[PDB]
This record gives sequence, C-alpha cells and structure tokens, in this order.
Amino acid sequence: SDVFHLGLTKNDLQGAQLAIVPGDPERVEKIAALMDKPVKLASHREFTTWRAELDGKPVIVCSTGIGGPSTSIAVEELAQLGIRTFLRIGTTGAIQPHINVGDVLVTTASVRLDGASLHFAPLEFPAVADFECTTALVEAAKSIGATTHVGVTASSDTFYPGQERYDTYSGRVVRHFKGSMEEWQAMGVMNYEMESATLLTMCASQGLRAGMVAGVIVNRTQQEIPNAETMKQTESHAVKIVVEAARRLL
Amino acid sequence: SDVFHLGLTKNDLQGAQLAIVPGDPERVEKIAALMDKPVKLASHREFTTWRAELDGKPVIVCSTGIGGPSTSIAVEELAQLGIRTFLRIGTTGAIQPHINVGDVLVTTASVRLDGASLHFAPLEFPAVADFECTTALVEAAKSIGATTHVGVTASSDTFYPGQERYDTYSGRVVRHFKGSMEEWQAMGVMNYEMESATLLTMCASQGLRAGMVAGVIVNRTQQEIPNAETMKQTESHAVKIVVEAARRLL
Amino acid sequence: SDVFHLGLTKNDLQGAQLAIVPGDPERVEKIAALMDKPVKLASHREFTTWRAELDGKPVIVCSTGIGGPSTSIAVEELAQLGIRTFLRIGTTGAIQPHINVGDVLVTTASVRLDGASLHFAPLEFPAVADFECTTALVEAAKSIGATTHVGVTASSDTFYPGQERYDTYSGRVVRHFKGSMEEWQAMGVMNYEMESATLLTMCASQGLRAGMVAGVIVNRTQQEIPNAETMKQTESHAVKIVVEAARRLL
Amino acid sequence: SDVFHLGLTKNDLQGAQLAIVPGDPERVEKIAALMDKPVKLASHREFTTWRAELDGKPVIVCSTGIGGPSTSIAVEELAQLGIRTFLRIGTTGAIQPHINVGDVLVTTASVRLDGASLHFAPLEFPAVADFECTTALVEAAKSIGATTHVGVTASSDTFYPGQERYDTYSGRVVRHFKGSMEEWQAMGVMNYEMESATLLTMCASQGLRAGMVAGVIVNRTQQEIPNAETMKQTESHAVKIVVEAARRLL
Amino acid sequence: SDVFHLGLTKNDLQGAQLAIVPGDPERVEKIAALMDKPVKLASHREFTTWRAELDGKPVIVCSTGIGGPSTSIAVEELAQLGIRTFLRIGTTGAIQPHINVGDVLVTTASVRLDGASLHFAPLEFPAVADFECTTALVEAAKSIGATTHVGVTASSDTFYPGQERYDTYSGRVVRHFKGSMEEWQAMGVMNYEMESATLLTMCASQGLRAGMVAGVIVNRTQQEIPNAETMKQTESHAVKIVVEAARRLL
Amino acid sequence: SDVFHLGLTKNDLQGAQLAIVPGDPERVEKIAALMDKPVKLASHREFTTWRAELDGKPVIVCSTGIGGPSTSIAVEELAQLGIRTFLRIGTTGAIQPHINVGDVLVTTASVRLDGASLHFAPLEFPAVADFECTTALVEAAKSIGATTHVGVTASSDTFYPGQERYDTYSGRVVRHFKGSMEEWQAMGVMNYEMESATLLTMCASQGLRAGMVAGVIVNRTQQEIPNAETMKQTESHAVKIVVEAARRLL
Ligand SMILES: [K+]
Ligand SMILES: [K+]
Ligand SMILES: [K+]
Repeated sequence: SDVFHLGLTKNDLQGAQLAIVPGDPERVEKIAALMDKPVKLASHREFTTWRAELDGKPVIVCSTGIGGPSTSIAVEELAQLGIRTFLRIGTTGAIQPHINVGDVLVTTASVRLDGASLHFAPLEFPAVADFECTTALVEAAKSIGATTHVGVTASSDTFYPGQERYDTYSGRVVRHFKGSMEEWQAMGVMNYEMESATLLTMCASQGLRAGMVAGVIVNRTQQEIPNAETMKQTESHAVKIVVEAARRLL
Repeated sequence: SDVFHLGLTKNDLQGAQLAIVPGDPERVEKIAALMDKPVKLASHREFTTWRAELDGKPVIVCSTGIGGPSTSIAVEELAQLGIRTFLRIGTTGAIQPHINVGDVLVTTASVRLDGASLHFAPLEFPAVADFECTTALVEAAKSIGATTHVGVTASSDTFYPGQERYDTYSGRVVRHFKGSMEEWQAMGVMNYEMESATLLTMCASQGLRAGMVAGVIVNRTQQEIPNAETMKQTESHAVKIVVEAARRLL
Repeated sequence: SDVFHLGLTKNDLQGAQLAIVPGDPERVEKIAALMDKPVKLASHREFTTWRAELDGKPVIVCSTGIGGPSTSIAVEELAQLGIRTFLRIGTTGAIQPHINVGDVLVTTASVRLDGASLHFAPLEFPAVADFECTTALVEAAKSIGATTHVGVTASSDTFYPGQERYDTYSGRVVRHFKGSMEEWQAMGVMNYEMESATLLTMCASQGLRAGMVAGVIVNRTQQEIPNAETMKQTESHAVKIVVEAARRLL
Repeated sequence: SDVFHLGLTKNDLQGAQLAIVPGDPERVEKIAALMDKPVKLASHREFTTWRAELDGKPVIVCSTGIGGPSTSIAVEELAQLGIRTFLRIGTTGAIQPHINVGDVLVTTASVRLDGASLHFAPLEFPAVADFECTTALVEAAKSIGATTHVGVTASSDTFYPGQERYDTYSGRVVRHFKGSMEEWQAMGVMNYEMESATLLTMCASQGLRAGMVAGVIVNRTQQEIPNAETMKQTESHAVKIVVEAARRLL
Repeated sequence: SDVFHLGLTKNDLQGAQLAIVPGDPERVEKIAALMDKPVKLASHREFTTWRAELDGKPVIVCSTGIGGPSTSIAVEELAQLGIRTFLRIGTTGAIQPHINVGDVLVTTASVRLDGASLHFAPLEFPAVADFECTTALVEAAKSIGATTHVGVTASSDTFYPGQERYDTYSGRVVRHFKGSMEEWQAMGVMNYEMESATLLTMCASQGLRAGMVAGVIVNRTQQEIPNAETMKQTESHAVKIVVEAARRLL
Repeated sequence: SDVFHLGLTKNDLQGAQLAIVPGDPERVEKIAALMDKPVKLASHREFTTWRAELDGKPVIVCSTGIGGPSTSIAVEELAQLGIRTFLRIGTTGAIQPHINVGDVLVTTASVRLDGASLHFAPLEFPAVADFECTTALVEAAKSIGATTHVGVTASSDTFYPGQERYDTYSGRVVRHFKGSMEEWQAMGVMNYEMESATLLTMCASQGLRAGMVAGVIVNRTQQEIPNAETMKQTESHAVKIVVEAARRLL
C-alpha cells in the first residue's frame, strides 16, 4: 500500500482531488451511494474508503474516525494521495436556542478545544474554513431549501467532559471545562463536535481547502430524545448538501 | 455626548446601522465623500466620525486608531449607538510571493497576535469574519474586476518586532517573534496589519457582523518602494470596494 | 444498547471488570482468541469488542481507535459498564539507541502531547500508570524472558509532525515541535505512540487502573524496515505478555 | 519624513532627548504650553507632536493614542529620532479605598494586561519604571505639595471588559477577566490605564528610561461623577509634576 | 571543595552511588544512624551531609532544604559527585479520607506545582518516579508491615497558599490556587509536599533514579493535632523503609 | 514556638518590624554583629534568626534558604510575627560587561523565573520592589561611595540550567532556557539570583515592603575566579549598605 494507515494506492484514486470525510465508517457508503460508480476501496482501523464518480470526475469518501488524531492521519495520507479539498459532513447538537432539529450548520471557524491542531499551528492561528468550500456549502444548502445557520463551532477532543456532559461514570468536569459551555454559548457558538479544529487547522496552514456542514439532531438548550426517522432524514439532507458542494468545487 | 470617547450622540447617527472603519482619521473624509450627503460628525482622539447616505440609508465612517485597544473602544461605543455591521478598510503589505501590488485581500480570519481579542474570548476562539460581510466584500471586489486573494491575515499588536522589522532602534526581535514571519508564510498567511484580530473576535463573540478588505501597496518578499500615485490608486480601489460591499449589506 | 458509542449492554460483559485495549479493531479477535470461550460482542466505529474468559473470569477486549478522543469514549463507556482495569497493548517505534527490535517497553508515565488528557486534569497532573498494572506487566514480561525497558513514553495527538516525521505532504514541522524529538531523546523518552497520555491521565484522575505495554518493531535511531513475520512474532509476544498481566490483575 | 508614522524629521527635534507622552493629542499643547518656545510640529493619526524648550533644552511632547500598539509605534519612531527618556502623564481612576480624587499616582511597575509588551519581552519580565524617572516624579510631586501614592498599576488593552465595566452593549465580561479586579484590588493595585505595560516593557528591555504619573479623577470603590473644574485642575497638577520631573531628568 | 554549595569532595563519598535526601538537616543524622560507620561530612546552608555504610557499601544522606531550588542544587552537586540513585523520605499530610495517621505513601508521580521542574523539562513531561525505586519502597514498606498507599502526590513551591492554608497573615489565596485542593482531592491525589516535582523531573529527564516515601502525620480532611510520640514513631518507620529500599537498590 | 518552621515567638522579636534577610544562615551572625546587642534567637532548617538593635530599635536578621519555597515560608512566618519590611542582602554574578567586581546592584524588579511567585500573583503581576526600600538602598550605597547599578534582576528557581551553566552532570540545558541568558542580556538584565522574584512578588501583593541589594563578586561576561578576601571585602560592603538602608527605614 502507498501509505501507512489507510491501505490505498495512488492508482486506486483514479486522479481524485476531492474527498468527503464523515467520522463514522458506516456513513461512507451512504455518501458514496449518491454518486456514480460507487466502489469500496478499503477498510482498515477507523478508515473506510470508497471511491465514486461525480460528473465524470473521481471523488473519494473516507471516514476519519472520532477525534483530531485519526483525522490528521487520514488528511495526511489522502493529501499524499492527491486530495486537495476535504469536506466534512456530520450530525450534531445545537447549543443555541433559535437553532432547531433538522436545520443545517455551515462552520466558518472552530474553537480549538483539541490537541492535534497545535501540531500544525500554534493556538493563535484561526481554525478557519476555506471560503470556496464554505460558499459551496451555503449555496448547496439553498439548492435543496435547508434552513442554514452560518457560524463558529466548538471543536472538543472529548465527547463527555469537554462538552460538559455530567451523566458520566464520575459525574464531574475538571475546573478548566466546568462552565465553559455557558461561555461558548454567550459567544454565539452553534454546536460542539470533535474533528473540525484539527481539520480546518491542518488544511488552512498547508494550502489545502476544507469546509464543514452538519445537520442538527438535538438541541441541548431544549433537549429532546431524537426520533429515528428524523435523524435518518437529517443525515441524508446533510449528506446531499455536502455532495452538491462537492459538485460546485470540482 | 452619549459615549465616553467618540463624542457622538444617538441622534447624530440618524439610524445608521453600518460603520466603515478605517484606521486613519484622515481616510474618513475620503470615504464619506464617495457617498451622498457627507457631514463631519465629530473628531476626538484617533476617532474621526462622518455620516453619509448610501442608497438612501444613513451610514457611518469612523476611524479606530492603530491597534486593538482603540478599536475595542470605537466598536463598543458605535455598538451602543446602534452599529451592527463593521467593515474595516486598509492598505497593507503582502508576505506571499504570488500576491502583487494592486491586488485586494479579503480576510476570513486572523492570527491573533494582539492583547485585546483576549478580553473578549480566550485564544482558542477563532478571529473569524462574518460570512455575509466576507461574501459582500469578495463580490464587490469581483464587480470591479479586482484580482483578490481570500484567506488568513496576521494581526499584530506592534508594527516593528511583531512583524519582524529589524531596521529599528535596537535591531533586535524578541525570541518568541524572531522567526515567526517565516512560520506565517509557510502557513499561507497573506499579510500583516494591526486591528483585525480585535475587531473580528469582539464582533463574532458579541453578535455583531464584521469583515475586512485591504489593497496591497507593498510585497515584502520582493519589496519595492511605492510611489504616491500607486498608493492613491490602490486606496481608491479598496475604498470603492468597501462602499460597494456596504451597499450590499444595507 | 446501554452506551452511546460502543454498542454494548451491561449483560454483554457478564461481570467483566478488566479490559485489554489495543488501538486496532483487527487486533481484538487475535487477543480474545488466546483466552477461553471468545465471542464477538459488537463492532461500531473504531470500537470492536470481544468477550473471553481467563482463569474462569470474564475479560473484555475492546479497540480504542487511534488517538485520545476515541480512547476517552471507549474508556468512559466501558467504565459505565463496569471495567475498572484497562491495559493497553501496542507495537511501537523506539527512539533510544539501546532498545532493540523485539524488546518490550512498559510505560511508567507519558509526555502529554495530546489534547484529551487536559479535559480530565490540567497539564501539571502526571500521566502516570497504575502501580499494580505496571508491576503485573513487567512481571509477565520477565516471565517469558522478554528484554524489557521500563520508563517514559511520548504520547502524541499526531503520527506525522508531533513525532517529527518529515517525509510528508508539506515536509514541514511547526516551530513548537521542530527539534522536540531530540529533546525527548535527551530526556530518556523510550518511544512514541498516540493514546497513552489520554488513557493514563483519565484513569489516574478517576480512580480506574491502567497500564501499557508495547513491543518494539522499529528503532528510528538505526532504522530498518520490518518484515511481516518479525511484526507478527513481536505482536504475539506483546499480546502474550498483556494476557499474562491480565491474569495477575484479575 | 524620517519615520513611517509620526511625520517628524531628526532636525525638527533640535537635539531633544526627552519626550512627554500623554495619550490624548488634545493634551499635547496643554503640556507644551508650560515651557518655552512652544511649536506644533505635526498632526498625523493619533500622533500630535509639539516641541518646546526647558531650561535652554529641547523637549518633545507627543501623544501615543490609546493602547500599547499606537504607543509602541510612537516610542519606536521617537527613539529612532533620539529620545532616550519618556514620561507618561494621564488622568485615571483609583481602585483602592484610601486614594482620593486629586491625589497623584506614580507607577513603579505595571500588571501586564496588554499584548504589545510581549512583543518586547516574555510575560515573566517586569513592566518596571526607571528609578531615575520614578524618583524625579516623586520629588516633583512633592515640590508642588501633591498627595502621592507610589505603587503598581494594572495596564489593560481594553477600557471596558478588561477593567470590568458592565454597563456595555453586551453587559458581560469573558471568564478570564470576570472577578479579576477584586484580585488586583486585593493585591494593592492602585488604578487601571491602557498604555504603561507597553511603555515600561519596551523601554526597560531596550535601554530607554521611562516613568509614569497620573492624577486621580474618580475612585471606583466610592464612585462619584467627576466635576469639570476638578478634572481640569487635576490635569494641570499632573501636567505640572511631569514637567518638573522632566526638568530634573534633563 | 569539589562543588559550589555542598562543601564535599569526590573522595569523601568513598565510591557512594546512592543518597537518601530528607528536607530537614536535623533528620540527616537520624537516618545515618540506622546504618554502619555514620560520619558527619559537612554542614553548609540547608545542606547537612553524612556518609554511612550499608552492607559494606558507602551510602550518602544529604538534606535538600525546603523547595525545588535547594533540591535541584543538592541533586546536581551529588550527581557530579557520583550519586545515581536518590531516595526522598518525608513526613506529610494526607488529603484523602481513607488514609490514616501512620500509614505510608509511596509516590508514583507528582503534580508539578513548582518552578524548578520546568528548568529540566517542559510541563507536559511526567514528574514520574523510577520503577526500581518505587518497587523497593513498596516492598520495603511490606517487610516491616506498613499500611501503604501507592499514588500521586501534589508538589507545591509554597507551604501556605499553594496548599490552600487560610490561617495566614493575609488569609487569602490567589485565584489560580483557590479551590485547587478540591480538584486534586477529586483526582485521588494523596498529599502535598514541596520537593518531589523537582526531584522526580530532574532525575527522570537526566537518567538518574529517584523515588519517594513519606509517613502520614496529619489528615487534613479529619484534622487532628499530631501527638509528639506518634510523629516520632512515624518518622522512624519512614526512615526505616527508605533504608530498606536503599538496601535493595545497592 | 508561635510559628510552624522558624522556631520563634512573638516575644523574641521584642517589637522588631524590620528583617534583613540574607540567603545563607552563616551570614546571619555577621550581619547582626554590625548592629548593637546581637543575640542568637533560633536556628532550624535553613532558618537562622538573630535579634539586634539599631538606633535603639529592635531589628531581625533571618536567613531564607536558597529559593522561593523556603523564602515564602520565612516571609510568611516573620510576617505573622510583625515584620513589615524585608531587605534582602546577597553577593552575585553580573551578566552585563559594564558592571565590575566590587560594584553594588539594587534591584527595581525581577524576571520571575521561579514557581513560588505564582502562588501569590499570576505571571503578569510585576515582581517589583518597594519604592521606599529601593530609595534607602541606593542612598545608603551612595553614602559609602559605592559604584551602584539600579535595574532588573533575573530570579531563577535553579542555579545551573536556569542560569545556563553547562559545566554540569548532563551538560545539557532544556530548550525553554537554552539561549535565555542572551535574551536577558539584550534586555539589560544585570544579574541572576534565586529568591527575589518570590520575595518581591509576595511582598508587593500583600502590603509588605521589600527591597534587595547585592555586591558583585564575578562578571560572567569577563569571568575571573574571586579570591576570598575580595569576596569578604565585597560581602562587608553590601552588608554595611543593607544596615545603613535599614537605618533609614526604621
Ligand atoms: K490607538
Ligand atoms: K479515532
Ligand atoms: K531552601
């Protein structure tokens, strides 16, 4: 194989320059499925890769796994393999009152609550999305009539304390992170997720384009247990938008 | 007066909700004079304010002074008088080889090399511009057929050591900043200037919209001395672009 | 399922209170297969879980994924299912001249070059292993006549820049990390890997026991390409040592 | 002009080695006015410069503008123009109960709540005044019978949140700065202002002398709306002291 | 003398490779006294040194004085004088409910609340004990039937605020340290003392072995005034254990 | 005894409110012996205390030990016995070319390269001396016709790496401190020593007065080995200056 982790060769990519990067390997196929010529390429660790065809052009789809570490690996290997553009798609929880389940969030930049973005650029540097990518994502969201919020995302290296969850084994949050949510909510932060700070930092500081869309599945300020159908729907809308954006970016 | 520093009353703004914010109080008159019915409002400290009218709406032009401190005042005091949108206009030195004299840079976000942004958000929070304002700026630039780079700016609390100038009194740069320019250059940083990190972080964390455009008057990678007329042609061009962006944000 | 990510119920563990936690979901089956009555429990994301039986007691094997983020999930969700003891097994590159291919390293504590450990304890808090688990690991190694180094490991949120690899896309290392390897080498650091800083800090600060062993497959100070069989002989050897340590911790 | 910002030539200085540096351009003339041969030299941005004569010796007076950024520029340019000594004069609010409106504060050193002092020396370095300057200021304060307190000043890059003002657009203070005032007051800090940390750091670490006096116009622990007369008086007393000190330092 | 502070020559050591390092000079003789051939060697500053004989082998005993600064000196000089192993012995206050007066604490690693450990290794590095030393100390504690807890110690550069004492001149604790104890107690920290973070950091990062035992004289969660007899007893038990460990390490 | 460490009662001080605080317990007797009616009070640890009488007032001499930890104890415990003024006396190495052997340095403030100052004030807070004590010290020096430099001192938690000494066991300096001396030298730092950062920050933030004088025994820029008599002549000279300053502060 041409790289240490993902188990891909250059040839396998057939000239692809754009990759869509969910976190869940399980979602790779679902996104592959919207375009033409879907083919599983490899499954190793958290990296499930398919290739596909979008208007006669190769496009990759590759899971990052959870967290900046597994993400930094998958970007690095995919870049060594000719991918210049990287679109993340997730599902996510809102942290603002006016966001509703099923709205879409396009991320301009991320609060760097991770460790891997530091290995690319010191904390002062902005975890910012590429303008091209963010635009394609906004317009793509319009072309299917999504309700879209455009804003800052908090990117955490933990699911539990760094997002201020308290229904845990310990039930405590270390002092640094205790009451941090109120701050990010006062500062108009939209949601939490766990791989954008890595993603956007590494791409901005190395000349690669990157962007992020997500669909809202819960709102923690008015928190409802998500309905199976609705999650599924929200997922395909986000999936679709990120494909439409891919199409504009090719 | 209604505010501590600016010497303005709520009535002076006649309902204005958009401010164009250059650094130099000299530039204020120039920019107001491109719009309809300009009237000087006030002048105190580094803060020079004019009111004008664009497509029938009141619009403010207000100078910030150099640096985050005086910016943070201007923005806070305009905000109390009803400004919701802040558009910074400057001229600037590029640090990339591919940007030329006469180009225009629109800033997605800034490297926060300043002290005042921290008094609004901790360093991990992105100094990111408003998407609508960024979009208007780039569209306005394309509308006059500008060559325009869109990306990241390093926002420094000093002109001299923080941008590694060494033709100074001491000729010395502190350790922390010696070699830093090469870092920002490796990382695709376009330019330096001295108010965006403050402006964009305070805005983004407070629900106000901000963006920034600048025209390039020197490249430090291939550095020529500018003649005045080029400066002026370059200032007029960024000025027209900022007023066209204001148009689309009204 | 009882937990957000792992796809496990309390009943699946049949009372298990010890988890062997490799990084790669492939290794899970291998390790369970060395114990009695292995049964696959679940597989979702980077998390592959098996149950087995050792000296008549239930024992879990669960993969963490690469990096602190996904580790912190695994550990938290196992912990809610009753795991009190966590033993990480890996293969690794040594950065010291005196450690050879085929040796075994047991980790006392780790250099916290990751983001997730901070979401449990501030940086001053030691990423230290449990004394009993450390003791069992080293005893188990001596029991098969391993050559075994016991000391400090550098735990990195990246594979590439954080371990100063320069045969990458950019070929660049950020300032903070360029020259860092030589520092860890001066300081007697044995190896790098990517989950221990998280694992050991979250464990030690939450009342759970953790340790880590790894077998050496390359030395970067005298670096040879490994052949597969050596890898496999080396993986089997660390695997047998981890199961013998589990024995003594039951 | 011989410098980038201030619009001065060497010759214009007529051999001056000492500068007095209020923040308000409006105050420049008022200070010039106490000595002989007052002459406006230039007005550009926040930099209003006069020269004057003190016992047959040239002395400059130059506003810095608000904040360490504009201050660092004016010191750098004035130093390139032969100024070795720099006296700041302001008006200020006390934060200690026993200080009264119209007392004088001479600053020994400043709490570094700014960004520009870091561009000269890392945060560990003391923002300390020169002993000569601080002495001249103490004795000058005596020669007109001021009530003087001699102590530490907190130097903030913001007027509003970093001084813990809550009557703002947002009414909030970010977590770092919320409750910081109580700490500085517990630590015997005298007052807040916004340019000494820059001033004293840059001068101490580059072999220039610098000192700071201020007159008290409000006491925030017992806060009264300042009376126009009294402010005017307090201003001329501070102005006078700083001139007397200049005279001793020449 | 062969070193700057301790007032020893190489010869004086007679080939000694292991040193026991209490903090109190007064305790040096008491520890010397358990072995053979006790001889005072020197008394300068806080450094009281005796030599002695343990199974026909030279062993040093040398007080460090309070705090990482005096400790770093005594390790450095003793290392230049051929000491490779360094055992600390103290008496200490527990901060956990289940620890009792007269139990023994062996330290695996220390929370770095000091300044001198930074002069050897940046804060990320673990202040970890050597495995050999920690083992000898555990087993030595067993060979005299101590009740032993094995865990993390918080190492403070102050006795008073950094251990959250409030019966002081000022009665206040600076904001950083106010409520830090609750955090270290939530994180299973055993006790506070003032020289292990220096000790273990300098030794781990320079190839020297080091370990720490202490005996509990007070429990601050259930705080009793210590009884003279019991303190004396606890001291000799700790003293004995650390000698037994020395014997295993020779 | 009234205090935990010093072995003093309130009565022992006979009303003393000024302490001269050398580092070395040997120097205590020397300094008391220059005043009237010296009597040894106590000796425990690095703390040696004498009482004497100067112009009819009781005065204490008390040793601090090397480093902030033991300093912070001494100062706290003296403070509880009524000491309000603390004057440190030392001998020291200069790092500037223009300071010679036999000169005297009086310290305005210190570079806080220690851990204990933080347990009183965060790093941004200046390690600044009391103005009255600084003034007395410099006046006393001029009164015996000392050559005297007045400026900034770097206060280090280590003798060896923190002052970049490389004739050590490892011969290595950690990254953070390698090259740091050249920085302090560029910045006009006079000397290094190991207790002032603690002393001055704890004093200034607690309402106590402190200053420091030292006589120069080596210059590391042109370094000669000192002969004893020069040391002694130099110690007597700083000692006389500190007692003359005490005179003027009584
Ligand atoms: K300004
Ligand atoms: K992962
Ligand atoms: K000491």
